[PDB]
Amino acid sequence: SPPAVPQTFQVAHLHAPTGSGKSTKVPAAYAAQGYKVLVLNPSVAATLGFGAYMSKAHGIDPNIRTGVRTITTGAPITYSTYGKFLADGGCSGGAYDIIICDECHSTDSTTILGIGTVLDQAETAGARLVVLATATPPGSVTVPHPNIEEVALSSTGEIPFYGKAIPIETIKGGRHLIFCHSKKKCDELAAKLSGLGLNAVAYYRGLDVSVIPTSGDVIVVATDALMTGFTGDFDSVIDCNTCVTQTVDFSLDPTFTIETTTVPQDAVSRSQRRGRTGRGRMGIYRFVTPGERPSGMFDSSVLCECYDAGCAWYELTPAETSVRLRAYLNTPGLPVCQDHLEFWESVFTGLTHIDAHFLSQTKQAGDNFPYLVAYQATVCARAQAPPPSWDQMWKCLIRLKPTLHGPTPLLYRLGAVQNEVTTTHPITKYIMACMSA
DNA sequence: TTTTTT
Ligand SMILES: Nc1ncnc2c1ncn2[C@@H]1O[C@H](COP(=O)(O)OP(=O)(O)O)[C@@H](O)[C@H]1O
Ligand code: ALF
Ligand SMILES: [Mg+2]
Repeated sequence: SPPAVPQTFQVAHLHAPTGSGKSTKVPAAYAAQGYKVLVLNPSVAATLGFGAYMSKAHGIDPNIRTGVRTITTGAPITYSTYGKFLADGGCSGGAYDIIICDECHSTDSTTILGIGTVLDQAETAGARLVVLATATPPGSVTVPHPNIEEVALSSTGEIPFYGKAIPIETIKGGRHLIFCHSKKKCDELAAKLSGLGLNAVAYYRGLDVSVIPTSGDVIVVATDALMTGFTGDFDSVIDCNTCVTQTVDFSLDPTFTIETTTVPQDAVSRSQRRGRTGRGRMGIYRFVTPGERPSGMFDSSVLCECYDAGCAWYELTPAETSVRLRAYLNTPGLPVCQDHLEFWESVFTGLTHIDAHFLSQTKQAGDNFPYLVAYQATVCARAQAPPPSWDQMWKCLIRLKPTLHGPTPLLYRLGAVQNEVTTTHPITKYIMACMSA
């Protein structure tokens, strides 16, 4: 039996290995007790996947809510992504008795902001139980899984893979999942395997979950868009053991810089990726490297991304997002980070009167910090000055050069700077004061 | 050079 439901609001932690049944069995047990359950996951493929399965294996077609697709059935169970949950208004888009926060170990801004939202509104919203579920709580390390056998890759094999090689034999038939660190890498591999006579398909953000055949032989080459909560019935998993990290650097040149670099995977990633196999049956995990870095903490850039997301996506004021983030930090058992809430709130509080047209173009482009990018562009346009550079990031200005001249009013560094720079603009000064003190 | 939101 799952974490019992208390009379009044309470927060509980649920730790169980990957494939245990936290996302299906648990909520199914709550529903059977007559409770309305809301399950939040960071992944789109995962959210969508629960639908067909819960129906066939637990006799209940649940509601599915994702940015791209939604399925309303009126059932007592609802599965949604943190993103769609926020976009729907948080704890105001429905009244549930139980809210399960899956993959609560995640350190992506969307999940952070999501969980912070529920921990701040759940009680008042009438929720009596909030469950923080995960197979890899902060501080934990990868341990042996009862359904998974691990076999290291070697220099033997006809398919080059991050230094090592992949024997065709291990993937000739059956169903297998290969994790790559980049999107182009997936397309490269998928193509190569297809040219070898194998049925391979690439998968990542944006692609339809249907590209993954529900049955039959197949080799899915994907990114971390298929790292958690997903069950593709894979006979094995091949891990490149490489991740893409993003950190903020207070370089005072003139302000801060957000750099995205490829680094070796941590413990969270290793267990979750490995966990995509051996789900309800035996499985095999092949890797390139045995080591794994620690987990349980996240960079300050993530906080920055939350405020940016709150402004550009969720119509949240910097102060409002601070109320939600505070709730997250005040909750034990969750990933920790430097308490810079006030610093970031003050920075975004100063970025006023952004150009709507520019924002709607940065969001469409799917940038990491749409708001910051759009604001930098707003300051340039309103200064008759050119952007930091001319790469895709600043395409919203490309059709304006005839009027853009002089130095760029650099507010911060989102990418490479190739034009002349000025650090005397009021906004730049403002941000500097938020840093120095 | 990853994912999630109109
Ligand atoms: N979409 C699915 N298709 C087939 N089997 C599934 C599916 N989803 C879940 N299962 C089965 O139920 C088990 C529990 O899945 P799940 O609740 O998602 O695990 P957890 O949340 O603990 O990672 C899995 O081991 C798997 O065998
Ligand atoms: F939630 Al899991 F494997 F732990 F999908
Ligand atoms: Mg799960």
